[PDB]
Amino acid sequence: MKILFVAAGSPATVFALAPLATAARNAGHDVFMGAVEDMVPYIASAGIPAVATTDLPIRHFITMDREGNPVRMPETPEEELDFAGHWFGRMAAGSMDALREVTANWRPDLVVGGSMSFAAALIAAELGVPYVRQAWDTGDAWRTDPAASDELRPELRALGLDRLPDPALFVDICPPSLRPADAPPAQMMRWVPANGQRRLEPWMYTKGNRPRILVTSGALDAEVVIATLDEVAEELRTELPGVRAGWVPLDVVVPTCDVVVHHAGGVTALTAMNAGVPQLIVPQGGNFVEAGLRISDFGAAITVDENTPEAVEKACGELIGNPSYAERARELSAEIAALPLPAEVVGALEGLVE
Amino acid sequence: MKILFVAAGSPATVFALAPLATAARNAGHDVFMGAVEDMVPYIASAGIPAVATTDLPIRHFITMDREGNPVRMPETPEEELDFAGHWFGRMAAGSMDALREVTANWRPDLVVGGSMSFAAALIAAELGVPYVRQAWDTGDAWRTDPAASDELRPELRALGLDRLPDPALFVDICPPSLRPADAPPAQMMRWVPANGQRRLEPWMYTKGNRPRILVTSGSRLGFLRGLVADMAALDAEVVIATLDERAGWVPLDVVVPTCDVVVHHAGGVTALTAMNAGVPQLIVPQGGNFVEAGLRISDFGAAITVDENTPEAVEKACGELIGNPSYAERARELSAEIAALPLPAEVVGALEGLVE
Ligand SMILES: Cc1cn([C@H]2C[C@H](O)[C@@H](COP(=O)(O)OP(=O)(O)O)O2)c(=O)[nH]c1=O
Ligand SMILES: Cc1cn([C@H]2C[C@H](O)[C@@H](COP(=O)(O)OP(=O)(O)O)O2)c(=O)[nH]c1=O
Ligand SMILES: [Mg+2]
Repeated sequence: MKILFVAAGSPATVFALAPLATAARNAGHDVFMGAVEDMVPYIASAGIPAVATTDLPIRHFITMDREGNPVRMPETPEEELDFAGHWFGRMAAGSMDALREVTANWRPDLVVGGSMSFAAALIAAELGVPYVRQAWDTGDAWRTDPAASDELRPELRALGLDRLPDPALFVDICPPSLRPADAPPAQMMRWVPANGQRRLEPWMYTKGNRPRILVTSGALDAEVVIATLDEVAEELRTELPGVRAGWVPLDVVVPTCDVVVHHAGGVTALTAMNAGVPQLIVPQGGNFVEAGLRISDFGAAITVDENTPEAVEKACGELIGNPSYAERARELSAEIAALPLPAEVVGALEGLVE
Repeated sequence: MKILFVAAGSPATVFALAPLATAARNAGHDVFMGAVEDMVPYIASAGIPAVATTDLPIRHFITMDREGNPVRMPETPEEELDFAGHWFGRMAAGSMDALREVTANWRPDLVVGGSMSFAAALIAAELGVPYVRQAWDTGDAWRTDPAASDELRPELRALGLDRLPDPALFVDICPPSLRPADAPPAQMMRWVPANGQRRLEPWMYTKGNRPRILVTSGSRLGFLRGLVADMAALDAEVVIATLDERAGWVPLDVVVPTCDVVVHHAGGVTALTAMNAGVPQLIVPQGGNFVEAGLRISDFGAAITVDENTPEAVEKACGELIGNPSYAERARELSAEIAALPLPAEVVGALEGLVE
């Protein structure tokens, strides 16, 4: 069958959907994936046919409302949910023209969107085909829905709907230990890494003679490796000469790490958990703060109060030196390993149209 | 488990192995794929961790012996198999130092090589882990083995072997109607397309009103220009699939379903793409080791192989493939055979059975 996948504005949204997308293609299905023009290369380099949902940069959707007025940046977790609901909503509305043009000529039998790819809901409803929503991290996929329904109220009304429709199937990748009690029924799925890849160098997959701390933005007897965009790493290399910096495929390097330090990146969190590696979360905005708190409260992470070289250092020492954090992290890895494989989940997609 | 895949010197070899490699990764395994430095970007852009087996291009192994002395190109179909055995043999030998260094730090539990990725056989033997050979086109995977075994004598003797070791498992993608009688036992697999991708434009996945003929010469870095000039008589839309460095790289998996004929140079994976989508094909052989396998597709009735370089030969063959329904009927028959074969996902379980 023909399946349209809809990712969003960031590479993690392509990566999180890639396992199920490639699983469907491996099962003989014809698969297209959509994302903003800037994300198209990430779809293509995941080996997936790529369509642009819009030729506008995401900042257009983030920093201004449907009228063109400035959007006040969120100062709190609660403000962040409403903020995210609205701008993902705006990006979804701006995605519809391109998606109609694609689907008039290549008609999908099913549409799969990520957590906040609301254009998938709209295009499926327009076409009269099942809408599948896949969680693209361990955070609640539905957490921005109220704001998103408001943002898309015009489009939803045109479809005879009062709010965002419930999906025909919710595919969740959140380990049972981390799922909140109010989580809606899901077809569970084992997450696997499918991040951007590079030519591998030995340091990436070889464990060193000292503990290794990976730092990414998406005192201690240890080495620090910086996982960042290559474009950024060039300038970073001048200011910090003797430190590994550049895009390093996280699935490859994380098994060599004692700690993964990140900004609250959902997919980085999954990579660390999956590998059984303790993680340090340093809040840098975003709505994944809450999902990070759950990992910390489970005992497989520490979330620090302040973004400080000082506060981070103490936490790193704790994650390395107290065996419990790695213990809980391996526990989460095992929970992930016990979930239904993407190959099996393709069967649930087939069942929706047969 | 850890699984090392070994591709070769051309993009088609990466693409052919990418379905099983990604099925393995989708199943929780840690998967690395090796190939010559020039192929590393193709591995990376298939979403697979990529290691270089050598820093030399495939042209190096093709055009020179081990001492650097020039070797001529084959002139006959018979010379092709022998010549290919030797250069694949040389490339395998030149891959061993890089593979030894990778596997000392990332030790695979299992090694998967394509049809003529002989370094996979060699490294698996060195490591004492199972070696799996996966056919990377519908041609006989073993067709260059005698010549490769001669080329690899020193390496094989070092391992206490007289010839290339048999795989622990052979994984075949050749549909039944095209398998020769002498074919060995195999775990069958449904081939799926996994070619390089680009941003799609409507013309790639929308067919027009008139028939559509795709022309290609493959993905290895003239004769394309003549093929299009032949098409000029027929009332057909012509699409040219070629390297970027319409005209350009167009993902074959996407556009072939909109075509009525695929015209190509005798490339194994292009043939598979056409057959898989049920599309008749015109094979215009430009050397290589797939020639006779293309003839099988010809003999079955799902293609025509143009005997030689003749003006209007391509044109008349195209006309016959468009207006005689039998070619597409046979092509759809091959498509159905492929679709009945075990999924890459099922094949991962057979790989697992080799180490579990
Ligand atoms: C920076 C970087 C990211 N990645 C991948 C890992 C994750 O799949 C993804 C990051 O997603 P995520 O952690 O959600 O961060 P953000 O959305 O803020 O970018 O990118 C690498 O593989 N290597 C790298 O060097
Ligand atoms: C030139 C070109 C190649 N390809 C892909 C299709 C096949 O998987 C592969 C060609 O492989 P193949 O036909 O075996 O020929 P060769 O070994 O000479 O490259 O490259 C495209 O998808 N689009 C293109 O425009
Ligand atoms: Mg409103």
